[PDB]
Amino acid sequence: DDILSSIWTEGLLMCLIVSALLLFILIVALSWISNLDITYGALEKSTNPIKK
Amino acid sequence: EDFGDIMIHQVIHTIEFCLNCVSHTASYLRLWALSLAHAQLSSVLWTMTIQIAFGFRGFVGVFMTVALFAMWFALTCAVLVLMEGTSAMLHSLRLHWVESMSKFFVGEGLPYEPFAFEYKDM
Amino acid sequence: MTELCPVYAPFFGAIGCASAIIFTSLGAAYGTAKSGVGICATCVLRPDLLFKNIVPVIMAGIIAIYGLVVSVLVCYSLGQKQALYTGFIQLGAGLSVGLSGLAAGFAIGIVGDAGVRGSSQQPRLFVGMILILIFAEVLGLYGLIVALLLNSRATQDVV
Amino acid sequence: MTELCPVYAPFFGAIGCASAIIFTSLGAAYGTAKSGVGICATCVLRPDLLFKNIVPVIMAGIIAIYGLVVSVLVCYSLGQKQALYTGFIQLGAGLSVGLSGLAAGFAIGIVGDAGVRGSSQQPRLFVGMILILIFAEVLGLYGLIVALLLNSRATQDVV
Amino acid sequence: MTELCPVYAPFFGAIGCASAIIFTSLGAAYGTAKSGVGICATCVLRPDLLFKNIVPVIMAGIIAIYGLVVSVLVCYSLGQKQALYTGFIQLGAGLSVGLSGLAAGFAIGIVGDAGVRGSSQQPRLFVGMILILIFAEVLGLYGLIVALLLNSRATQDVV
Amino acid sequence: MTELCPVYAPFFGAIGCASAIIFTSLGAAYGTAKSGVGICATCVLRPDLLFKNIVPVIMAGIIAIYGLVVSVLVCYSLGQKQALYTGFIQLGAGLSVGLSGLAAGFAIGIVGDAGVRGSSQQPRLFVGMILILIFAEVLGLYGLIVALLLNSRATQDVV
Amino acid sequence: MTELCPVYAPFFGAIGCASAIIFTSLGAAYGTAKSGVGICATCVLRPDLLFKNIVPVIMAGIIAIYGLVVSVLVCYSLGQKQALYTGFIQLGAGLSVGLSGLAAGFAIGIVGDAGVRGSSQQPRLFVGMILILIFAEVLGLYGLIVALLLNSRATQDVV
Amino acid sequence: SNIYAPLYAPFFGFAGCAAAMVLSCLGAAIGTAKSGIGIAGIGTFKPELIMKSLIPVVMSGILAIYGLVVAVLIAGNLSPTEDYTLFNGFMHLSCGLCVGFACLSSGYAIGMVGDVGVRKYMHQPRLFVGIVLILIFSEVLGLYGMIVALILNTRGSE
Amino acid sequence: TGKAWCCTVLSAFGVVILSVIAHLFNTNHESFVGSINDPEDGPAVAHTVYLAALVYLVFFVFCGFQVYL
Amino acid sequence: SFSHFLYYLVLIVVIVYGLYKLFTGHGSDINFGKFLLRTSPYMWANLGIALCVGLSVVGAAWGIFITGSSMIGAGVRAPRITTKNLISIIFCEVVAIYGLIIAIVFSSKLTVATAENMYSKSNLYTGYSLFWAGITVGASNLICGIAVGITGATAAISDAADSALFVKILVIEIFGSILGLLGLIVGLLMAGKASEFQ
Repeated sequence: DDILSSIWTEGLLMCLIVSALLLFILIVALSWISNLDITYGALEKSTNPIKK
Repeated sequence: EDFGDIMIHQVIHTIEFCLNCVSHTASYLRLWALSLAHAQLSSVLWTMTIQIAFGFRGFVGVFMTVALFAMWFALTCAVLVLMEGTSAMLHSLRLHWVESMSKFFVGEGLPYEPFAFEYKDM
Repeated sequence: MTELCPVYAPFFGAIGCASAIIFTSLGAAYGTAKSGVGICATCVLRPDLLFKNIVPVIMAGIIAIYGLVVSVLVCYSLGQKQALYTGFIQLGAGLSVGLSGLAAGFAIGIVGDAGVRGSSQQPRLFVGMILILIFAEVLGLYGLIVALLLNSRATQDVV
Repeated sequence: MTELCPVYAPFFGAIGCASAIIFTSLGAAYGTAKSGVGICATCVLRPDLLFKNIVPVIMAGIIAIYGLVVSVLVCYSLGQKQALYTGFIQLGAGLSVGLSGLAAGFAIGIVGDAGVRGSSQQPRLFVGMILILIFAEVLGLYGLIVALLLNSRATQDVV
Repeated sequence: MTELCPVYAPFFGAIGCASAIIFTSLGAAYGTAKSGVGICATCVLRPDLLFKNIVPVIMAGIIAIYGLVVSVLVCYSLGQKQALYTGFIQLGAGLSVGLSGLAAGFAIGIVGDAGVRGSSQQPRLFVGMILILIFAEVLGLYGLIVALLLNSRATQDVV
Repeated sequence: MTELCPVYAPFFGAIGCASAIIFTSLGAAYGTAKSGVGICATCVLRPDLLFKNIVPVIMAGIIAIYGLVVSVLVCYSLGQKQALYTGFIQLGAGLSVGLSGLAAGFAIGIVGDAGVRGSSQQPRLFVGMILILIFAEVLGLYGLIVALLLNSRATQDVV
Repeated sequence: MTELCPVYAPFFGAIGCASAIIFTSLGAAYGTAKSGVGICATCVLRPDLLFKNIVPVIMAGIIAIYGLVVSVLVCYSLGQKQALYTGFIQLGAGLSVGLSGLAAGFAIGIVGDAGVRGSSQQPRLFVGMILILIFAEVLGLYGLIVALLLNSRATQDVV
Repeated sequence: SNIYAPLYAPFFGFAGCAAAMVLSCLGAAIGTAKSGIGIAGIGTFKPELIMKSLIPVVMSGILAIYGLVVAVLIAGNLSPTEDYTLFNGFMHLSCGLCVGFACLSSGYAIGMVGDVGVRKYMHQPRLFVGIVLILIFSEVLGLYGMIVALILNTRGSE
Repeated sequence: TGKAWCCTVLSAFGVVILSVIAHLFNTNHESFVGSINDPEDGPAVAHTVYLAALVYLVFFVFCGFQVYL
Repeated sequence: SFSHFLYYLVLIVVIVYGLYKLFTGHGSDINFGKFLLRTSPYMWANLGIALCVGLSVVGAAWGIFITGSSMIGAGVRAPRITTKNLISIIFCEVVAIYGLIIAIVFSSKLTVATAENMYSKSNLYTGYSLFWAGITVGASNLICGIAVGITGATAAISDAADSALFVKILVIEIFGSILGLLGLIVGLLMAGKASEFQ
């Protein structure tokens, strides 16, 4: 009866920490990407009859 | 006080010279890495594109050899010469500015800009 | 089936093959979009610099060709009956090139975005960006070298 | 009933089929929503450019087909009795085309919103928006390639 | 020990006797604070309203006396050899008076701050806020009914 | 070891002893910190009121004395061989005085900082600030009455 | 191997010896820093009060000496063969002085940065800032008294 | 064989050898980075005052020498032939956590003080000694963590 | 113009590389047919590649006259 | 918030699960010792080699855009600096080289082992070591790379102000580089006595 478990075998645990690892990376990479924001000032046409 | 200025320039010179003998010798491993990478991409490019056409026969096999060779030759001329050439060219430049020239090149000289007329483009 | 050849063993190869193109694609997108918005801002007033400032957009496309090269080599080392030695090799290869190219990619975006904006204002500042940007494209490479060293040891003396 | 072929093996295959159409439609949708706002802002003043700025909406849709293809193919590999290995291959295929296509949609969305606007003040910029979007479209094509090479190995030499 | 009387039974009683006086204190402290700031700010220029605006501080202190009664009843019911049932009833009695006393404490601190600042400007408003405090101080009176009424059943007809 | 008296029982006691002095010291610290910041401002322009304004600090300090006399009475009832009943109670004694004094500490700091800034503008507010602090200091006494009753029951009629 | 004395028992003592250095240092580092910022700002105007306002920093160094005493003093009590009771008690001794000395830091830092700025203006406030700091330094001294009593019992009447 | 010496005990010894560097280098990094912001900031106004104001960066460096020592000693008491008991591994784990968090604490105090002092030193030159005295209290916090971590090492073996 | 120079230099070396390749399959050179995954019949592949090179030769002479004028 | 709520809802399940097993006389069921023994030492050894060269490239790529984005802004008015301040991009790249020298050393130790002698004293020792040594070199060079970028973004701004000040700030930038060299040493000492898998 030296098994670790019938349900939580060592093979399942090694596969669930690696998934946890690759998913931790992914969730970070999608935080950097969401915070992208476009620089709208250099695209719009703005003119003023005061300065020009 | 001047004796201090001769020291602090001499105490920084050693801690760099000793460390930099360890970080410069390691820098030259990019000679190996960029060689290995260039070689593998070339084989993968051959094995995916032209190696396939040889497994066909008939008129349909003749056409793929004509189509697939052009894509091999174009990716070759662009990815493996221009993109890889400009990378390796700039790493060769680094080894001169940072590794070789550090050993002997003092710099801070005055240039030579004589007075001469020339055509001004307006 | 055996102590050395379990049935969950291919899971680490397939997940490694996938994660090499996933992590390198994300990097080359952050660095294409970010860079790509500077090009769409400077070339409203200086359209003559368009073809010269696509160089950041090139460097990130090479990050993606590396991750494709590792997915192609680990895929042909897969099998229903392979060792657990082989599976973790296939993992570390994808985790190396992927995590390395993701990081290189983001730097290409941040530095390439700034260079295109500056070189419009200072044409001597183009070569300065071309230098800084090669030291990012070469970090995706240093991850590729590790993946190749490991793959060699994959099916060597296995039984 | 068999050690190589358990009862839980189809679980990974069906997630792999769902995941390929799900993560490409999220990216294909970001791209249309994001670049569709830009088109509608420019073409109130200049609707002569309307049938020329739909290109980011085209290319965002070409992503969503890369997943429909992969999902159909793995759906015909499914079975009540199949190897666990075949289930892992199917999951790797769907994630790769998916999460790499999600990456292609974020890029197309940004560059198409910034590009259509800037092209309304400079027509020579359109030709550069087209290039910057091919380097992003190709990020999804790579994931398809990895998917179809994996699926090719899914049912060969399996017991 | 026994089927119906395990050794881990008093764990649920002690967490009841504790949780009763804890949350009534956290609730009575929110009220005594959020009201204390409004009194002192107003009674600089109207210092004769002082002993008439200390009503919210008194009511919040009655909440805490509800948690003391329940804790002292539960304490006398604790025993080394008691049934799980007797423990579940002790837990639900403390959770009831406790977490119902937070709400009364929040409801008293928000209303005291407003009606003390207003009672300076309008004296007729002082009689109005007290009603709104009765409808809060009686919410905690309900958690007391339930707790006292549960603990009656904790012991009778029990093996 | 034994069914009633296992080896892990002193753990909950040793944690019930520290929880009293840990959570009172955090509350007594939120008191002196805020009230100290108010004192050190007012007594720039009116130093004479310095000694009167140290009263909130003394009230916060008596809180931490409640968590000390409980922790001492628990030390002298620990043992290698004690019952869980004795170990569970010691945890409920420590959480009660601990997390009650934490609540008295936040009330005192927020009131002690308000009335001390406002009493230099109006002296009559002083006896009102004090009267509000007594209610907040008596919260920690209710948690001490509950702890002391429990501890006197932890060793009563026990095997 | 005995049930009373497992092989994993020294784990609980190690985390107590380490806890006392971890949470005192973070408490002494917070106070020293912030007190160190309030000193530097004032001494520009008035640097003749420099060696008299270094008293907050000394108080916060007495906090870190409280934690060295305990760690040194329980480490002489550690052993390959010892009982769980000795370990549960060493963990309590460290969390007491640790997390109670962390509290003193967050007080000594807040009060010092204020009373140093205020004493440059009114010199009569220098003996108010020292009373309050005494009430903060006393919080970590209570946690030391508890530890020294727990540590006395850890090897008393134990098998 | 021996119940007191399982075969996973090396896991806990290396964990401390890694915690003594990762957490001590994170302290030295915070000192140099934040101090150098204060030193370079004034540098556009008072260049003369830089070559004396490197005291905050060389104290941050000593912090990384403390973790080197502790990690070296631990690795010296590890081998795949020696019987490495589980008791010894719990000590080596606390040898590393102690000096690590204590040097992480010293580097946070040296950076915050070194920044403000240099920025304010250019205005007033009589403030120098008091800065240095405050930086000595922030440094001994990292010494207290290694006086403890050299006893634990000695007792883990014998 | 550049639309014609492209397929001139491209199809220039297609005539050269594909012919050197076909020569080797025909002679059964070890590197091209040595492994098992390589094709079994050498000259059959050369027959298919001699023709493919001629197709590039037509593009070469055509575009040569186009740029020459 | 939501992300912080889950951190507190995990802590509350690990506690309620631990006390379910303990009060019921099943606390031995949560056994970390077996997990360390029964898990394959190839897992631990192939994570460390990946987390060494991966976490080292994160740091290097990090410092290159702090130092790179300030130089390019500073280089508008003072375009002469981009080749003088180039040395900061060099000390940030080199920590990645350190993570690649390790992976050369450690890859040699990856060998196949017989099935009977897989979970032995020496092969478990060798998996534990290449894991924590890789963590050590990677997480330590991550820190040396971010730090040197901050230091070298200032040295770009100072040099644009005045050419003289550049030299004075390099000394700060050298001491930071020592952190990566010490990490390399500590890792090699760990894996010195480790032997290839038998």
